[PDB]
Amino acid sequence: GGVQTVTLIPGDGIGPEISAAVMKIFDAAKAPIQWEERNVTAIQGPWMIPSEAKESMDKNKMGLKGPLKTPIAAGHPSMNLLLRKTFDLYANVRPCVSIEGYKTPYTDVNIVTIRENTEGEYSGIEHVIVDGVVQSIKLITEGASKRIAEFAFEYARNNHRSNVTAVHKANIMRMSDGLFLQKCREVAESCKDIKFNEMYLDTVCLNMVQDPSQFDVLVMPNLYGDILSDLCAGLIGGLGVTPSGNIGANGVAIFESVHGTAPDIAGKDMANPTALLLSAVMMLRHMGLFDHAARIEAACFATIKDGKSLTKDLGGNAKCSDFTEEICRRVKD
Amino acid sequence: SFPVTMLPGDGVGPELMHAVKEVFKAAAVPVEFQEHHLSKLEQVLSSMKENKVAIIGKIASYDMRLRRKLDLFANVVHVKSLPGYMTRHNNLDLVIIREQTEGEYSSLEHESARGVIECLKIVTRAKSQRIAKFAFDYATKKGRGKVTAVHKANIMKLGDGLFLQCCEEVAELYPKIKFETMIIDNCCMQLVQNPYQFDVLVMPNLYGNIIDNLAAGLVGGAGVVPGESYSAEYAVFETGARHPFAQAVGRNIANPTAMLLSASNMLRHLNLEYHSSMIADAVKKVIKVGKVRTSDMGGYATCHDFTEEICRRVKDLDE
Repeated sequence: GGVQTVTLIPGDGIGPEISAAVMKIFDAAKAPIQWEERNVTAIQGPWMIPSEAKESMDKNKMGLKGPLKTPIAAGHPSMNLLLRKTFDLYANVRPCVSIEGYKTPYTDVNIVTIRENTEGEYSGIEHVIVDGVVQSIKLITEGASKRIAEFAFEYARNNHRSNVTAVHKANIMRMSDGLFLQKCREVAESCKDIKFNEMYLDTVCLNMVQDPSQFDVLVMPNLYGDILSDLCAGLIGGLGVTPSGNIGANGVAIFESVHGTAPDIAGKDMANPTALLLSAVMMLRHMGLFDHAARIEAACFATIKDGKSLTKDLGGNAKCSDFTEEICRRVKD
Repeated sequence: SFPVTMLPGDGVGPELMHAVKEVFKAAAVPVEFQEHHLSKLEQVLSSMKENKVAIIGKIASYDMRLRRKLDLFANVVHVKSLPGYMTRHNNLDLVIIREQTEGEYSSLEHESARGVIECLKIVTRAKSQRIAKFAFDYATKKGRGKVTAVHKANIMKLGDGLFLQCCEEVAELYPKIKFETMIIDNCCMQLVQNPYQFDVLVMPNLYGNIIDNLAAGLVGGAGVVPGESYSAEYAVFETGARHPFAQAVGRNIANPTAMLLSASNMLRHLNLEYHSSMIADAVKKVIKVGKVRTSDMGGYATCHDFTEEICRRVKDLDE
């Protein structure tokens, strides 16, 4: 009931191709979405992202972001760092599910890694104490830890998920990770409809590679999230087929592809939009267009099990457009 | 001859050490174990001063103190598939070299305001240049061809960049070994997708924790991956993935494979090549024939049953 505007950041490289392919798949299923292309490439006035990009994301809360090219300048900061602080992106969510057409040594994987995005070892605080002695400061606070453990039990109930696991190393970093655990438990007792437990980062790592089936929703501090999420990516096929969203403050969210900009195949009709598509599916669900999302999702999955059209990186000769149009065909059920 | 210090340790440690001496007495091994049932107890440093090698179970914290009282700065974990035991990744062969005395492991934590905890992570050029020369000496001593340095220098520009910088500097002195760098989270994902691109890996403490257990689970898990920790005078042998709930559950259920395997490494270090090759090959052959397998490997055998079979094969003469 009403047509919405998503800020679309096409990005670099195969960026615009996959963006414009997702726009076409949304069109096909007549999904209530206008797009508003913006550019997040940073400038610095009196460091920041363009004003038009901020006013856009602030007005319409949703974004869809393709792969950005890694800047060249030493002094140029990380683009995700500028994105995070601008909109207070505090929860990075990664649902990792095996794709049925794409065979991997792991077959039964269905995991969601909620990752605290604001602090941890990414505090940005380092000091050179003396010559050849550096000191990086890991920061854990009670506010932020609580915020993330609340999101994770929400996500777990909203997306009808049954277990949440707090992953820490509180045996080593007794005070920092201890506080994180302390608040996770605090939230877990006020949401007793979800079986909550704890594990050690190294116990989860050793178990993930042997049997991912036992895991569900996982919530963890920043560094642990960064490692674990890419680790689980490899369980299902890699950054090319994994969605990603960063929930932030003021209803803002940006859903993103985490895969590379891939310039060697820019222009040529060979990119894969599966990753950017499944992220925009997340966006739809986060917006409450649940049937448009379950539909689009069903099509893309059906296309990949057929095998008829796969791009170069899933074992096909099919072009980016032959893949896209098969989905669009499929989504008019 | 040959005195060796033995710390049986927390958890099933006592039961693995019982298996070790049982196979040792089986293979008639010239090694007498001088053991301390720990947990100052700096009696340990005295015995290592005379003995110079140890076999240890699972034990700033004691572990990171004892390491520091022994200057066990380098940790080596051998990730190598065993032929009989099948996994999603077979025929794998990696070396994980890990710094042990720095990073987040020294309890440098404090409260700057109510509910704001700071925790310090220390990287120094001293300890990094050292672990970096040790990794390249390991690559040359052993015939390995590549040393990949794992870091997150894009976020921790100083510090993880200091560690990186020492690796590149050390790497010029060894022009016969190839040197690559990779980012920890990228490395973890490549380790599940394709771990065969790696030869030797070198990383600071916390990343080494992660990649020790992650690789360990590639080739069979906490019961079969062995590991050493070296000083410049000392050699301590343990298990490779030594995480908190590693083998602590169960009684007469644990896998002695990793402990035996590094015990045979200890024998190789002691220059007892004959007994090292025997015990190792016995263990490896009980696993290949697949007669007896412990629960973590998919079988029904007790720890005693597995060890019994290792002895039956060290003693066999028709081999």
